[PDB]
Amino acid sequence: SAADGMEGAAHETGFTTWDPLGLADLGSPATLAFFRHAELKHCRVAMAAFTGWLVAVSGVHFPGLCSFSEGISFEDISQLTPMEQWGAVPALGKAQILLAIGIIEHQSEWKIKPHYMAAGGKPGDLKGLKSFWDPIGLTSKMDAKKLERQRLSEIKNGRLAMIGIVSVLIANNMPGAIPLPIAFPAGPSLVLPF
Amino acid sequence: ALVDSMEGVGEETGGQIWDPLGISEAVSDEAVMWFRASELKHGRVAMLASVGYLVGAAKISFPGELAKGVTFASVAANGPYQAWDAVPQAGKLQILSIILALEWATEAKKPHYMRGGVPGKIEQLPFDGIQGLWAPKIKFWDPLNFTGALSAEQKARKRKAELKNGRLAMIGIISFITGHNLPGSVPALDSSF
Amino acid sequence: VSDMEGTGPETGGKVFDPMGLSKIASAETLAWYRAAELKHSRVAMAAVTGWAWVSSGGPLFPGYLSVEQGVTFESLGRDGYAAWAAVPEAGKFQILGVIGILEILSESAVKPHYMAGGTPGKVPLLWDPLGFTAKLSPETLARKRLAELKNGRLAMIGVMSLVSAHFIPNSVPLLPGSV
Amino acid sequence: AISKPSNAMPFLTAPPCQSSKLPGAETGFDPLYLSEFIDIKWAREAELKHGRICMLATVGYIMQEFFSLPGYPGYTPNPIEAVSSTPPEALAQIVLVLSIIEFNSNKDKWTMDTMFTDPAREPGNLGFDPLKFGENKETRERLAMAELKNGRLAMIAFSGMIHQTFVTGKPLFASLNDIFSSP
Amino acid sequence: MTIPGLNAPGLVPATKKPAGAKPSFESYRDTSHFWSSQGIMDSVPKV
Ligand SMILES: CC(=O)O[C@H]1CC(C)(C)C(=C=C/C(C)=C/C=C/C(C)=C/C=C/C=C(C)/C=C/C=C(\C)C(=O)C[C@@]23O[C@]2(C)C[C@@H](O)CC3(C)C)[C@](C)(O)C1
Ligand code: KC2
Ligand code: KC2
Ligand code: KC2
Ligand SMILES: CC1=C(C#C/C(C)=C/C=C/C(C)=C/C=C/C=C(C)/C=C/C=C(C)/C=C/[C@@]23O[C@]2(C)C[C@@H](O)CC3(C)C)C(C)(C)C[C@H](O)C1
Repeated sequence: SAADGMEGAAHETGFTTWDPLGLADLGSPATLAFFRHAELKHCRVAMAAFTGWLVAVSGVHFPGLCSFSEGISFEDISQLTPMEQWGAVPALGKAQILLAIGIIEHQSEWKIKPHYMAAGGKPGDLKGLKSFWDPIGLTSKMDAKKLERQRLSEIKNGRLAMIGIVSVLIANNMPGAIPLPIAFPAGPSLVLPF
Repeated sequence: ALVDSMEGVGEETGGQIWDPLGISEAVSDEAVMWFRASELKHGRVAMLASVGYLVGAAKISFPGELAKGVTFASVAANGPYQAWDAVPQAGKLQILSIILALEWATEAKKPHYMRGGVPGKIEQLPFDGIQGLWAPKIKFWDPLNFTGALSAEQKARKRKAELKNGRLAMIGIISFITGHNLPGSVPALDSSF
Repeated sequence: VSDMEGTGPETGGKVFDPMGLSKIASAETLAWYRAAELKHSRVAMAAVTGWAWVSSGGPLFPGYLSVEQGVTFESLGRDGYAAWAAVPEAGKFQILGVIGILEILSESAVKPHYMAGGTPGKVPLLWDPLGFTAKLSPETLARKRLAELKNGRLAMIGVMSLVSAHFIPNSVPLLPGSV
Repeated sequence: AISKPSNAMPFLTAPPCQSSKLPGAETGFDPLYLSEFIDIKWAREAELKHGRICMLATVGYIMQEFFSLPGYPGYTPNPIEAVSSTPPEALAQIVLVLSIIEFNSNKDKWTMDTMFTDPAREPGNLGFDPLKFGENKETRERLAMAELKNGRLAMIAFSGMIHQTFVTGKPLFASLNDIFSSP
Repeated sequence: MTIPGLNAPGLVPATKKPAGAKPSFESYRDTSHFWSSQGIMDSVPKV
């Protein structure tokens, strides 16, 4: 397939590209680069989502008040289930969180001029947005071999994390989906913005 | 004639074609290919049904449950005839859907049997070659490749045996059902089946 | 069949197939037979060792199988079929689901499949995580494969002996009447 | 003894659409021969538009029975009743957005004579391909034929869901269960 | 509903009367759609 030189072939699928439906053969190398970039974004967002979900369930929260006008505090938001926390956030707070995320997305599309869809894209590469990825230079000590290993670890952890966040968010609403009997927190599996 | 070049001729009717009514003589060759394909499909379905009906008549069933409320023994209790009615609806739908998949995939092969391909030779991998569809490559017939050990003459003799057994089962399963419907029509069947 | 492993000195240094089942087997059929034999050996060895350890008054796991449902490993029963029945249905479901995911991964992730020109009954996914037989010689590895097959067949015999002793009241001579 | 019969129907003559370079042109299904009267490029544009709309609509219809926007006013699993139940402003905004899209995409090309004046204009090729599947020319024929067939099946399917809900008064899969229920 | 074959029999035997005398001509002419007044009034479309 076109997804042969692309990194991502794992230890659990032999060492061959796992494309049973042949979507990588569909479309252009630009389309496959879009698929890779979407995969890595879903990976990363899923890792962040599962960490935030664990934070919400544990109840660890920032000390202070989210908004002094409405009087809502991190503690009052923590009282709700993890998905209800988003509904509990102030509307302007959600608006500016989405504004920050949108600005990051726009800069990722814009300032990374060799585009992921375009030739020489490096679809996973968002470094170039200076001091965005790895502000502490932790990856600087590593070399190409360890960097490739850590990229593969990123891909594996992120695929597992998106499966996990879907599982935990669908477990309570869809009983009997995940066999482990434990009081998964209530609330909707999907929420709208604002 | 295509009817003169098959394996179904058997000494039970002499060394000659069994076409009493000239059905094969009154049709073109394409219909003869269709006839052989349908004959073998009927025979194979019939022997599956015959052994299954004997198993049901013996009240033999798996240890477990066919659903969450019914037991295999419970649904087999009345007998082979009412067993299909007593099967749950979703299971019947699933059997029919998988049979639909089989008889669509086997039909969708371009050599075919009506249009220049071996009649009765179901493509061993029906779901392979289908774009955007994936199957585990469990080849439909001979999943563990018994016939590979045989020579060409051996498997020709066994194809003749297939035709004979399929015809016999064609008779047998209908004998079972007719004996159930009309009591005493087939005296070999007890009241159990 | 004459070139495969499993034969030992205990049958004339020769194959044991009285009923001709290998004569109707091609290379792929023989590979399937070997894969099934090895997987049965593995499953039976684990099963018989677990059954012996549990029903022989061996150590049991420390605490609660289900902290919420209230089932201690001691209270499970220390009897094979009874303990399996007393295990929660969710526990059985997730054991079987994990084994099913492992089986699907095994079928889809061991390239040259064992039925398409691959070694029968090898799982690179699950074998020697640490280092154990990644450096052994190709004759001692064959010897230990033969040992695997032998005592695995013995384990098949033993586990079905336990099953027969459980169902048939006293069918095995030197096994208790409450298996 | 028809010299040039329709491929779909050997007992009818070849329509103009059969002798054409459109995707799916090798079927010749036109018993009423509306390809002779209607411009084939316009007709294919409309075909693809209706297919796209209805293959959005079928998924919307089946998934509106099960899923809801959280706390959306006037939800009803029966979409026919749910249209009236929902706010009129929602549908007004949707129609306005689709009007904007159609106007901007077919600027100065709203009519048979006006559209397809430029030779490069292809039926259904409104330039919508963000992921650039069409750059790979090997799969373009597959994707075009697939779009056409799935759009056709979706037009038919949406008609089916709409009229089944009209018949039964219940949503799609509720009526399906009632059909596949106990005697 | 009764899916024929899935949750019900397939072809079902029909109900029949074991022979009988000839019905009089006026018995079925007075109910026929073309040679009866009520038959003609009932032989119309519906919607
Ligand atoms: C079987 C059953 O029934 O249930 C099972 C299965 C089921 C249902 C799926 C379940 C689930 C959910 C699961 C499994 C969820 C998994 C979630 C997952 C796997 C989440 C990863 C997050 C990773 C993050 C945030 C990493 C950031 C890491 C960052 C930002 C780094 O800096 C990395 C770093 O390397 C650099 C780049 C440079 C180095 O110099 C320094 C380090 C090393 C720090 C259950 C219920 O739990 C259990
Ligand atoms: C993407 C992350 C993010 C960034 C980068 C960012 C930056 C800045 C800057 C500097 C540029 C200023 C000067 C500023 C000021 C205020 N932020 Mg703000 N903020 C972010 C996130 C949130 C969230 C989640 C909330 C929030 C809020 C408030 C309130 C309270 C108002 C009130 O009393 O209602 C005030 C005064 C809360 C809110 O909007 O409440 C309605 C609330 O919940 N912010 N914020
Ligand atoms: C050869 C035909 C065939 C195939 C290929 C096939 C495949 C699969 C697959 C994988 C692709 C899954 C995942 C699956 C799952 C379930 N099947 Mg199923 N199945 C087939 C046949 C039957 C029959 C006859 C019955 C049945 C059933 C169930 C139930 C039980 C639910 C319950 O406990 O009620 C569940 C969950 C029973 C049923 O419908 O019960 C209402 C029932 O009688 N199946 N089945
Ligand atoms: C090899 C198979 C296997 C694996 C790989 C595996 C993995 C994981 C993971 C990580 C991936 C987590 C996070 C997890 C969690 C829980 N497991 Mg589980 N588990 C396996 C087997 C069993 C069995 C046999 C039982 C069981 C149970 C529970 C309970 C219930 C606690 C309670 O209710 O007190 C919880 C929370 C018990 C149960 O559900 O009892 C009703 C039970 O008997 N597990 N399990
Ligand atoms: C050919 C082709 C394709 C195709 C196709 C397919 C599958 C097409 C399918 C078309 C299909 C499936 C068309 C159904 C019509 C049904 C109608 C009109 C029903 C009317 C029903 C009526 C009027 C019912 C009326 C009543 O109920 C009323 C109101 C009350 C009752 O008292 C009386 C009755 C019961 C009478 C591809 C593969 C998709 C792409 C390819 O490229 C080209």
